[PDB]
Amino acid sequence: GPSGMILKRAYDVTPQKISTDKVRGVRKRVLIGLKDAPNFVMRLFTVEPGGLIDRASHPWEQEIFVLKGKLTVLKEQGEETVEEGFYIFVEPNEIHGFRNDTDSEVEFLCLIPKEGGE
Amino acid sequence: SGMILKRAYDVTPQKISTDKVRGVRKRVLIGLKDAPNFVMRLFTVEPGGLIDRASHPWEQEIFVLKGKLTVLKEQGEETVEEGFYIFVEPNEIHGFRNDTDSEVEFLCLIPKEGGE
Ligand SMILES: [Cu+2]
Ligand SMILES: [Cu+2]
Ligand SMILES: [Cu+2]
Repeated sequence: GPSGMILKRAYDVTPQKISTDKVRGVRKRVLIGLKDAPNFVMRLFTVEPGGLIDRASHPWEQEIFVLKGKLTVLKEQGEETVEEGFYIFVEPNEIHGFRNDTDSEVEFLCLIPKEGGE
Repeated sequence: SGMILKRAYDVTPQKISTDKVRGVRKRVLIGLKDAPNFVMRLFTVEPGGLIDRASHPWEQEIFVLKGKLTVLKEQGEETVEEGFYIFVEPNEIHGFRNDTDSEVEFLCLIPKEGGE
């Protein structure tokens, strides 16, 4: 495929609202999406105060790096909070979700294999 | 287990010193033990550190976490800062340098064929 290198400020991508049965109070920037990625995509999620990505599972893994704020991670059993500078690996089919219990925005990078979309 | 949650700083960095890389530390956050498709590394470039120009058959996806990163391109260079992402196409010549007086950090992900 194509050659070259893209270098871009992530906030130059406008954050679009995500609203589904299980997600509320969340916006997403697609940084490296399906139109360019050979194997895996890179997104930057913003969780507004009180926002929720409720427990779910899916047949692909997820790799996360927390960029800003204190993120509550929902597990099959219970929950745990992480903050900026933590990573998360979610195996395929593992139950997971996320909540922002703070009064300021939380931001994290989220990468999945491109078979799971962008 | 099915979910790993960890502070990246606590992962032991590995010093890299070769003919092409000097003044660099690498943390393997999500490695080949765990990754079905792609791995997550965190690089720290010391002041004056260098990852010299190279290419490889796989792409790279980067997010700059701290500092001002100088990106070497096939010709010339471009400096970027915290908050930038970089997508390096397969086979594209690239490298990195830190011309500043403090450490630069970036997240780097590659498909598992590239190793960790
Ligand atoms: Cu998920
Ligand atoms: Cu499990
Ligand atoms: Cu490379």
